Amino acid sequence: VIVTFQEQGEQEYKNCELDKNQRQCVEYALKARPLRRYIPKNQHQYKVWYVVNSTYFEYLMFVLILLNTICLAMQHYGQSCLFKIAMNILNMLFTGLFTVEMILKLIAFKPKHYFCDAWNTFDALIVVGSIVDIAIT
Ligand SMILES: CC(C)CCC[C@@H](C)[C@H]1CC[C@H]2[C@@H]3CC=C4C[C@@H](O)CC[C@]4(C)[C@H]3CC[C@]12C
Ligand SMILES: CC(C)CCC[C@@H](C)[C@H]1CC[C@H]2[C@@H]3CC=C4C[C@@H](O)CC[C@]4(C)[C@H]3CC[C@]12C
Repeated sequence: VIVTFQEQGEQEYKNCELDKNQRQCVEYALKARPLRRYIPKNQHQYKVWYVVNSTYFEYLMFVLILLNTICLAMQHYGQSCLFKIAMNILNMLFTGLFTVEMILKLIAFKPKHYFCDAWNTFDALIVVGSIVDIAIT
């Protein structure tokens, strides 16, 4: 560790400037490019865009399926048919809810710029995997 201290502090031991934090801030924060916007106006049919803060509720949804994914603990070396079919129904309805939510949040959200956010791509991957799971059964 001491070696790491003597192989790092000597790069700028003599600052000859304002301060290490100050010089880094003043030489890195000046290259700032503000963004104009990411929302088309189109308010005749784009009411979805202003609908925010609902995900904070649906975030709870993201944990509910998690509980379902532990319900198979009831399948410990043995299963009850009604419980298993109820779990299948819960999985199907959760996948349908995720699919409809992503469709409604991407139908009028500029699909040209939709691929910019990798989280949307991950959501597309998980929903298509769920669709494959439903179809194969
Ligand atoms: C005869 C054998 C198969 C036992 C039958 C009953 C088993 C399958 C049931 C009875 C009580 C159940 C547990 C009750 C509570 C919890 C806590 C939860 O956070 C995870 C699942 C877990 C750990 C359950 C797993 C399934 C369970 C152990
Ligand atoms: C054949 C006999 C032994 C019945 C075995 C299956 C029983 C124990 C299972 C099958 C479906 C299960 C229910 C499925 C869903 C829920 C909703 C959850 O929020 C609370 C538990 C509750 C209400 C479960 C209780 C246990 C249950 C009724």
